[PDB]
Amino acid sequence: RDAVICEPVRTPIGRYGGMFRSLTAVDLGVTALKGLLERTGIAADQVEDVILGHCYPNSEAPAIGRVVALDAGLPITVPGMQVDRRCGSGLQAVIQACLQVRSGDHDLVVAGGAESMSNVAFYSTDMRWGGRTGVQIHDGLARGRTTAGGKFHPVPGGMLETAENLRREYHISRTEQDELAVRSHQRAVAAQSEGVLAEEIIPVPVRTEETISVDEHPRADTTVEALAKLKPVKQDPETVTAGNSSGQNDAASMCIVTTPEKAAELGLKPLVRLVSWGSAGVAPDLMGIGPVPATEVALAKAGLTLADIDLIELNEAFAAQALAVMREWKFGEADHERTNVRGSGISLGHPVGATGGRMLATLARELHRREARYGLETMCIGGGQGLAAVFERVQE
Amino acid sequence: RDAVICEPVRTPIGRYGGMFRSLTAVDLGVTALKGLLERTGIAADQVEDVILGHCYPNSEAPAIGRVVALDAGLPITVPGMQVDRRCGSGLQAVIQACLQVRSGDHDLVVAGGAESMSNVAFYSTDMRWGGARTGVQIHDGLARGRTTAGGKFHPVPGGMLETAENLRREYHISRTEQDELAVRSHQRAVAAQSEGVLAEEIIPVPVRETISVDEHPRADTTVEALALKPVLKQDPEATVTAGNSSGQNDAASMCIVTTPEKAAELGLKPLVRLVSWGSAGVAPDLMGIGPVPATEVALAKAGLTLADIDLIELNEAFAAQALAVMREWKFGEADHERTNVRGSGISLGHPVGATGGRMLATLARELHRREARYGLETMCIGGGQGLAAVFERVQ
Amino acid sequence: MRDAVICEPVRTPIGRYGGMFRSLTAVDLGVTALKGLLERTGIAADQVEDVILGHCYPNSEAPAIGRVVALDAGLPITVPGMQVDRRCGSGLQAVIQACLQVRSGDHDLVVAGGAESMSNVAFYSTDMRWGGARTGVQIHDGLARGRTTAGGKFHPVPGGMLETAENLRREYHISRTEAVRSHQRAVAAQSEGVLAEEIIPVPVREETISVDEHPRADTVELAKLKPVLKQDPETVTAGNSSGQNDAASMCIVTTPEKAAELGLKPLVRLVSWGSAGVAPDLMGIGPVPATEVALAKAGLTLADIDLIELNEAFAAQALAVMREWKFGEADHERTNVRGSGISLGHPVGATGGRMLATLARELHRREARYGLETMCIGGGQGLAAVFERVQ
Amino acid sequence: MRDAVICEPVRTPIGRYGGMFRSLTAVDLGVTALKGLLERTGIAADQVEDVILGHCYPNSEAPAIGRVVALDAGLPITVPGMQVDRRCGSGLQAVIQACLQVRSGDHDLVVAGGAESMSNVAFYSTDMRWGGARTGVQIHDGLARGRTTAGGKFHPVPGGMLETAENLRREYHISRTEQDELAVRSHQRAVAAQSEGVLAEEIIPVPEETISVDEHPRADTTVEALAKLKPVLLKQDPEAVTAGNSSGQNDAASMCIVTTPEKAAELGLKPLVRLVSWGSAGVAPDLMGIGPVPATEVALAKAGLTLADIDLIELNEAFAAQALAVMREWKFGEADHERTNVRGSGISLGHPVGATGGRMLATLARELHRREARYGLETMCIGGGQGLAAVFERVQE
Repeated sequence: RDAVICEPVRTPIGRYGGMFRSLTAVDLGVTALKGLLERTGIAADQVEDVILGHCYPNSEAPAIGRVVALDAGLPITVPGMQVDRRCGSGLQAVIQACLQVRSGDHDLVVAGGAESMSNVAFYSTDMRWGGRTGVQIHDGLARGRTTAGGKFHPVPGGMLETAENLRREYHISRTEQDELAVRSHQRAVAAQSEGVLAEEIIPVPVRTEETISVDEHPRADTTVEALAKLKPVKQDPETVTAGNSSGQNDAASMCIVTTPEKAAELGLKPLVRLVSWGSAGVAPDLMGIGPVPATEVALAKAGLTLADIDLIELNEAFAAQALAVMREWKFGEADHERTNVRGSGISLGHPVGATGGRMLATLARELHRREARYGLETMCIGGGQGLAAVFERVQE
Repeated sequence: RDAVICEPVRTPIGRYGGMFRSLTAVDLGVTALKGLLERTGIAADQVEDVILGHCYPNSEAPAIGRVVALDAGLPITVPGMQVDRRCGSGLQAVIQACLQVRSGDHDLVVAGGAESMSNVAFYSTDMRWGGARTGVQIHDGLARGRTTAGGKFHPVPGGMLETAENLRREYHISRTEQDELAVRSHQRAVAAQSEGVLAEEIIPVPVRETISVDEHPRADTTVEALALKPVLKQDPEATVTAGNSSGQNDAASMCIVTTPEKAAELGLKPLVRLVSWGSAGVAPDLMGIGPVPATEVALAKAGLTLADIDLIELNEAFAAQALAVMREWKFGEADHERTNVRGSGISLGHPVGATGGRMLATLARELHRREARYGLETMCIGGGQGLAAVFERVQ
Repeated sequence: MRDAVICEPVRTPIGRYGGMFRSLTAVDLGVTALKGLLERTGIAADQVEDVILGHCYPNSEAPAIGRVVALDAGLPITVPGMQVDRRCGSGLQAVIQACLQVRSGDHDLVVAGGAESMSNVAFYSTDMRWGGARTGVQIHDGLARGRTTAGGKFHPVPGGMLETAENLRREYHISRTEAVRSHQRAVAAQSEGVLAEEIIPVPVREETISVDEHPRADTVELAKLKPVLKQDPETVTAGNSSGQNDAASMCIVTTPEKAAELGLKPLVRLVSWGSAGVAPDLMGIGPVPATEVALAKAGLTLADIDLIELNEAFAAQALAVMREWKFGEADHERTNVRGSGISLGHPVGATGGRMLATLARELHRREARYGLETMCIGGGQGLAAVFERVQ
Repeated sequence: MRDAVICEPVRTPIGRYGGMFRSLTAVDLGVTALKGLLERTGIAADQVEDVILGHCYPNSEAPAIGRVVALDAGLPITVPGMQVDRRCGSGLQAVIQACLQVRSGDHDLVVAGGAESMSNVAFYSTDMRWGGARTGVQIHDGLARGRTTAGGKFHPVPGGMLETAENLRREYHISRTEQDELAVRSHQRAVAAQSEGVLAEEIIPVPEETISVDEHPRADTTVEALAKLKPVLLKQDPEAVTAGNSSGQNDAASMCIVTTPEKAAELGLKPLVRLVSWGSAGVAPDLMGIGPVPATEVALAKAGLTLADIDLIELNEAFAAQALAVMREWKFGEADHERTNVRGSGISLGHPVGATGGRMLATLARELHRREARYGLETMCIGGGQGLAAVFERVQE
């Protein structure tokens, strides 16, 4: 049977050290889950699983989907869990949700993700047996950018270093990177004033006490010449800056995964059905490229071609990387009309575990507005993976 | 189509601060995955996913299944990931594996789990913006996790240990019975060792010599010499001790999840097929009871009754808890003949993320030995969850 | 046993905890101030025979801090140095030790001072070396934790020196009405320009600062503020106590012979000094037994003293010492004339040097004869020195 | 002035880093030793006018440690106290400061000593207060970190005092054989001094059992046994000092009374020595081990004495290479080892930084009273490039 995506929402996205700094990963996940339960008016004991992508877990919130479920209201009967496949976790959550619905096992579940990058722990592995060795304290954000490909493939400079390796290989200009970057920002400010972001966003309360419903990172005044001033993050004379990559961010996303039968039974409005998905492994040092083998596998299974897709959500982890995926797909200037229309990672940010759910929110809602048929969501994944899902619109 | 479990293996299980202390969660997961790829002789680019349950993750090893995969040999094309549904994570890994095989999406994946409890981080959420106002706290990931799993609305200061005190209270279970169940666990563990049957489950681990024997099982384990101080002063009638509960442990487990078609194509030997599974949520303060609503849901879907099950793997997180699940199932002394035959959590230990895969190893292999038909794997899950899977033997 | 004389007593400006000097270490401040002293006196560096610094929150960033400050500030590898801790009295402790080793004939010239970065005091643990498997891991704030351990196991004081400054209000029945004088004397001493001779300007990256951060020109009504009470219905606030602060002080300690030889200008000579122990829970009172011992040795009476520097750790405490000395409103004409701890702050290890700066320089301006410097000390101690003007 | 005299100079036994005294704090040790002094001398507590302690790894556990030790050991709320740090020379710094404030007429009786728990030295950070957002967070080991900062920015020494003790072997061409020969002597004199029973008068026993024997001295220490050890920095230097020919890291405390012969007579005390003179000096940080040289000159010069008038010498054996280098400068022949570190030293006993000074004083003053000789020298190198020396003279009764 089919699996259908209803009421895909998300908090606004905050900067690392910005407006949501006082709020935990749970706090955000809780608001977003209450926001979904409110808009859909579902009976709480109807949710059979809360499955959340979450990339910097710790003992503050074990099996985070269960914690978010309890802390948000839901009864003691609702199970939950945590998934990590780095940048692709939000979509991993969704795919897992779809699988356990389509098998007949569950009729309705929550899929989403939660990231408080502002609040990721500092940790040590030296304090338990004592520090022969000294004691090191790792920053969970810094340290995660160097360990994702294991011992045999270290990458000291993180995903940032891997996005330099793609610029090198596919010969992509600084001008073009920033030119993509301006598009992202303009489409993000334009999507705000167009009012279309209000349906995606659950407003979040925070104390000084006020309510916030506008994303923090998108700037109207961003321009090409302004961007060209910025310093490329010494080791290489020849293009990635805080301006042409996505930053570190706070946010959560939720959506309901269900059958058309059950959706009709509870007054729900299906926006899309999962046609297919693909996963892939590429070189850690070339992680950016992940969407290519994965988009092939998902298109292959859907018996479809890249040109049948009316809308594409490709995460802009780094502009160089986005363009490199766009080289492989043989993308010309006309293709930007159908790619990240409400913006993406560079303007909005990349709150790792929640990104998946945000892209789904924008894919399934713009696809229902343009009355087009097919959508693709794909992203690279630190450590050298890529994940893609092909979605199709639902009619009445 | 069917999903089938092949060559379910696991490292030996070490004590917290015991023989495996020098080795990381990755180290264990790597040995075990190499051990699986060596016994089955599969071509590495055949594995389409490494899915690992892993309960105390950190930035040493993000999306741990991918990490374990590269660090063990496999090519850059094998995807991987990490799951957490606490004690049920190993089985969560297996169920996800089965789902994405049965859907036609993948033909072959690795399911498993890795836990280094010896090497769980200390951490702080105060060091980033600074501790002027607030001071700086450092949490022990093991201690701190036993108090946060039910959230703000359901705190449990004393951990899963305190919830296992709540079950003894409700279901009026004696200390004698607890420790008597504990002796059976140990005897079945030492007996399963000398019977040589554990050698097929265990991948030997090298450590800066080679080890292939579990560290926690003691032959000299006795009813009297146990009848030890009950951990939790707050309660006069308190009964749970380091002796009648499962400790903290190091280990990893792997197994192949595939179709009978593909298993035949690579010379593999399917031990079981996943018939059904169920998940449930219970009270966090009553987590130990999780197997009950979960076992109903899994039996219900299989159209089966608790009595059609020839073998049961119920995790002995705490003896009180295991007996409480056994009250509900209306278990008499004859039922212990079909329950945790090669031992369980109290004698072997509970290396959280790996437990699922261990039980599956002992379920699938003893079910093939006794030539019986149906198996059940179920466990309670910190924070008030239960998970169950019903497995059937293959011909 | 010849005379010991105090030359060119200088100090940095005093910054708030988390204020202007936050970017700068204990060493940084010490260094500036020692450079500022060696610049105004024009001494040959190899002339300093010891750098002796009071310093109350030391750590392995800067072991034997006086040595470190000496090297980091220019002085040659032949200049020795060290660190002293007698809490609030360390600055004066450093001076007294400097005077003792000069008067014995052992050294002809030494530097005495102190250095405190309260903004940069370490967080530390005693659980991370053998492991926190049994015990958990605690991390103390070196400021918070120091305010509870100074009296040892047999005399704990949970609320710190703050709690002891309540115990004095309770005992000597001193009213909340009875801090503004401190502030007015501090702002007035600034505009009078007299502070410019005390202060070595500090560069912070890159502007230069030479004005103390804490003194405000703008009142009694203030009476608004919340007493730090929940435990006690009846009066100490962040407004009527001295805060936590950054600063350093330096001065030269030498003989009149050697001072004349290098063109130096002796401001005072150390007549006498006294130390005392009182109850930890009543630490504020320390100046009393100590001021007796120092007056007794100088064969002098409290009324022969033309100028008094009593550290205003907490206003309650300062008045309690003033009750004991039988002080009437006319006595405030001769006490903390350029201000004190409440308006200026209490950068622990540097306070001693600051008071000496203001004591020796105001005494030379007024052309009066005798000075007293005295302060309470966390853990229950009191130190006093009696100083006499020169030429 | 008048004289300053040293009475009943005592110390705890010296423990290894991570050894028998691991459960005990710097305070704990300082407290036992102070109680042991107050018990053997039977002094009225309110007679102590200052507790002055050398202490090299202080922290907020015990501020102005001398005051803390005083309260924690019994003495009344009227006894003042404090902490000094001049690294290895702090125990002697404490004594010199004691003597100065006694000789000036200021105090009649004070306690001088030192306390070090190297086993319990804090791990610390300067990044946790305003946050490690920009910078990350570092945690320094107070022992490791102190061996690299003592000479400041303009003179860093990555390998610590260990690296400086090699610079001396290099300069003064001192052989490995010789280093380890000194090292056997130290051990033999330390085990011999134990069985001779002479260490029992120096040592306050520490408490559940009681312990009164030093942990580090081994009777079985051999020349061949030691030659089989790996030079700690052999990797950076082919010709490179070992855990066997240098002093380790250690736990201990020392106390002693500083007073006048008048007051000593008034309380039934037995003055062992009087402080004749002292000197301090600064040398190169990278050459710290040499500090005793310019310091010993200054102290001898002030006493108007010559190095040959000294009947007994306590030179701290921080590192055997360093001890010998000071011995080269003093023109020492094999006969001089008869009057140097007779009850042992740093290599056999250990170097509990802040307590070393008091220990050497204990051995100097007591052996000088036993041999009925006249003059003594106590000198040691100091991390960061300093040296301190005191000349002591026996008192005759």
